[PDB]
Amino acid sequence: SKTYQDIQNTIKKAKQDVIEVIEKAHNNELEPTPGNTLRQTFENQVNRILNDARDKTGSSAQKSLSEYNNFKSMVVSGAKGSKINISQVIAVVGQQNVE
Amino acid sequence: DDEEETYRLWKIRKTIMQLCHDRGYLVTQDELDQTLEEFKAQFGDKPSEGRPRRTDLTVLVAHNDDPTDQMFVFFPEEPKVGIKTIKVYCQRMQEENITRALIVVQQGMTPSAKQSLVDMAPKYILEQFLQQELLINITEHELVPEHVVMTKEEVTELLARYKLRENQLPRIQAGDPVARYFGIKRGQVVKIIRPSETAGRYITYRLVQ
Amino acid sequence: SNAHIQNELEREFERMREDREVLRVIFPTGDSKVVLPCNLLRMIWNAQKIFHINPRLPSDLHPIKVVEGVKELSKKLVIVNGDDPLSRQAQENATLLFN
Amino acid sequence: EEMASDELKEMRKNLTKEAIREHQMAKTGGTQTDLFTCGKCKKKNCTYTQVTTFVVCNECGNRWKFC
Amino acid sequence: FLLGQSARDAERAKDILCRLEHTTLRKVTANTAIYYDPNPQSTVVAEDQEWVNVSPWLLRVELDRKHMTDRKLTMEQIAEKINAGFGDDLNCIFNDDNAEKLVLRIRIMNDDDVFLRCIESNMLTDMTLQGIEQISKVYMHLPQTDNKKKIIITEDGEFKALQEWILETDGVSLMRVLSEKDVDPVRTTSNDIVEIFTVLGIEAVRKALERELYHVISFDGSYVNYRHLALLCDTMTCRGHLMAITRHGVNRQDTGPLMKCSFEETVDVL
Amino acid sequence: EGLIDTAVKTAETGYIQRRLIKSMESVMVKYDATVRNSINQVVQLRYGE
Amino acid sequence: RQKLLKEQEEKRLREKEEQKKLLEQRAQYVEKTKNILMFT
Amino acid sequence: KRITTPYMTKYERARVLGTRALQIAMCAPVMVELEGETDPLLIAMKELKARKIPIIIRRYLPDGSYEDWGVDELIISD
Amino acid sequence: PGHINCIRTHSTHPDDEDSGPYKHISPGDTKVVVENGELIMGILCKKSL
Repeated sequence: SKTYQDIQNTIKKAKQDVIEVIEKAHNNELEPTPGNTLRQTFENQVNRILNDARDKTGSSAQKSLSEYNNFKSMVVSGAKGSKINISQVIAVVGQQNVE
Repeated sequence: DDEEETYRLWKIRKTIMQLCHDRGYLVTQDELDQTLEEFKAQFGDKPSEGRPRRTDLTVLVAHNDDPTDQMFVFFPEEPKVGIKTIKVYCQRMQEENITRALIVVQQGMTPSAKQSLVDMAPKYILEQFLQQELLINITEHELVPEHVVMTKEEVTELLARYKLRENQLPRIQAGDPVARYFGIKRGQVVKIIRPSETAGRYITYRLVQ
Repeated sequence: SNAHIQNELEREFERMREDREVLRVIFPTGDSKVVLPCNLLRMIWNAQKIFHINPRLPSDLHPIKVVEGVKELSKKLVIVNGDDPLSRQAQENATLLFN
Repeated sequence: EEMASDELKEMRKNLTKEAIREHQMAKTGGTQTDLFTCGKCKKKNCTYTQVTTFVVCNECGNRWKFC
Repeated sequence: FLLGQSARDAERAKDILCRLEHTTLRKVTANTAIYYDPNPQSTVVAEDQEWVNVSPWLLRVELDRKHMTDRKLTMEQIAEKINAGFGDDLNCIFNDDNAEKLVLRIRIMNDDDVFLRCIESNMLTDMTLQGIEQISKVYMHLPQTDNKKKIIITEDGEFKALQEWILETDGVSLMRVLSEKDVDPVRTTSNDIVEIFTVLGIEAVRKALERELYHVISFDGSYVNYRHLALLCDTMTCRGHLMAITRHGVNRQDTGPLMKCSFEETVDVL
Repeated sequence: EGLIDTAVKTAETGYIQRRLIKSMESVMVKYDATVRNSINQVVQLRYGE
Repeated sequence: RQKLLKEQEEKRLREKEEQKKLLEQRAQYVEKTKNILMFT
Repeated sequence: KRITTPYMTKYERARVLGTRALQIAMCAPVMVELEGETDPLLIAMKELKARKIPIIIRRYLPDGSYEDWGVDELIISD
Repeated sequence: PGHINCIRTHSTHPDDEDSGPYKHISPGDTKVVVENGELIMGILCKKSL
């Protein structure tokens, strides 16, 4: 019940950051990153922000589990699963990229 | 260009000297790794209608053990070398007992010239090298291993050891840049030495055909 | 007292330095992880655990014994059979990294 | 270029610097830390990435992963 | 891989990158307008550049400044190239490097209306002001892993990997790249199989194929014994030429008619 | 997207494997401790060097 | 110590061999520059 | 002047065991005392362990020559 | 079976443990150590089985 608060805070922070990035791009402040155009660097920054938010949420979820949890036991044993699965189930799924 | 042309000529000369040293012809340690400053001080550093003009920087070098065997390194000025130039070169070479040589052509020679080159093969061996291919020495590249041209005695010894017919050995065409660099012809095996990660060193053989 | 042992050990160290130079010129970028047939560390550990070496007491194993044993094992392990000079050269080249 | 005015020279220098910077490539992202010892260089500087945690050497550049 | 001091500082590497990158008029030109100016001194447009220097038509090919500075060019070499490429048939009156507009003036001296259109088109499409063909654009990225960092044995003994600038092109030339100065002619591979066979040699092709295969097979974290990779590489480089694994490379070998029909082309080989 | 990727992989990898197997189906290590093929052409003086 | 000294003098012998090779190569260069001259 | 390996490869061992088992199944004399078993394959394995199989292997070389090795001559792997 | 000897690391093995103290005595029961075919330390996982 506290991990939910942390996850919501992180998601809101990520949303605010991406909105600020969009505003900067609209008002012509985000300079093009070397080797990429303006749209390319904008998309790269957005994706990096989203991935950082997802990783933070997953780490917060993982650190909030109990030794008696079964997902964590099966992941640490490596029999079937992974940390990303727990992150998607509890914290947040993530970006649905295509191509 | 002036400076760039001089740099290209110097690099070509260094590559030719390294090639001759690799084949076995005795060469100075000085000219083998001479810098460009002495090259300027020697010729004149004015290739654009000046002293360092082609056909004058040619070098004749004799073999290590066979001082009677030499080879010229010409530099025809004609961008598209014809047949008259090679004809006069061969005619002037006929005075000496020399047989081998090396032609440095600006651009790719006309097909009519290759026929004449191969025609005089049994009597006067001569090959060609585009200047674009002489600006770099491939044998020093990381991918290219260390080649060693073998003698007939050891080739026969090898064939007899494994009881394997020379036809069964790997093949390597004469068009291979390494093959032309070492001057190997048909019916001749070349030793290869590659750094083996699973066995330290591994030596294989390849017959030219 | 014996100087022959000292000379033999010096020769062994010189050969070790030569092998190190060969490895450096053959394995660039310093990659220690290599694949070889016999895991010598595991064998040594098994010998220690069987014979009860107890690595605290002074052991009874002269260096000359080790040198001669290694030289003989370097001879016994053959890949290119034959006393021919080419055969010996190939045997040395093949069984080089393992030695 | 040398005969150009001060303002023109400054503008040319700024354009050249901007072009040089833009020609570069963005460095690979990651969480840099000194808790992992790289086996290819013996240094501690490196960067990790969780996805299995990929290890990227900072100085030596040893690439590995931990499960 | 840069060889000279440029490997360390990016200032002396940008020029190398530019000279290895294909630049044409289209990349540096911004506007191109043809005018039928009768008298050269009349100058229908307001430009005080022709009277100082001194056919009833000309081309005003004004160039961009930002791109020209990015590639670090000068109008002198541009004029020299545009005059030598088309013989002593035109007269390009370049402009000084002090004015704001980078205007030019191309005139022809000795059906004639479309000649200027044709020449401007065929020069704008391809002129090779500074660079080589094939190579479209070049990147400039630092090595983050040991697979591209420079390694030198230090006097103390430790390898001490060094971080040096390296380029990443988008084409295949190799031959014309290695000849360029400030370029290590020992570590600059090509990432292509057929190209190396016409530059280095068959053994180099074998090594390059081995390295590429190991790279593409070890990218997902998997591991394959090197023996299998070596065996595949040797089999593809046994007859000197790069025999293709397809029906067009294995059926050419003198294996036997009963073995060729099994893979493919049954009735043809029979 | 994932399902389509799996379907195309399941169709392409089979052909890739078939071509790889039909090019080295006769290679073997003879009793002369050397790797050759059906034409007795030596490919490696020692298996895996 | 004596073995070190004899190794050093053997290196000196190899240095003298390098000297003789250099002098021989110069003595043939004096003759070969004549051909390089008459060629043009 | 035999140069082939002095060890028995797995292929040869398997083929020899199978052939000896087939021969035993066809009412052939054994080369070891039977402790009370009947499976011909087990008898063949026991004979191989006892090094009494009357078979000699002819390893053909790539050149064309061959070498005759006896089961009781070379070392067995398993 | 037998007298096996091998060393393996557990999935949840903190990297900052070998350098500091408690190397041969791990609070988290990691650093698998087998001697004479007897499990001594560590928790078995896919890394060891």
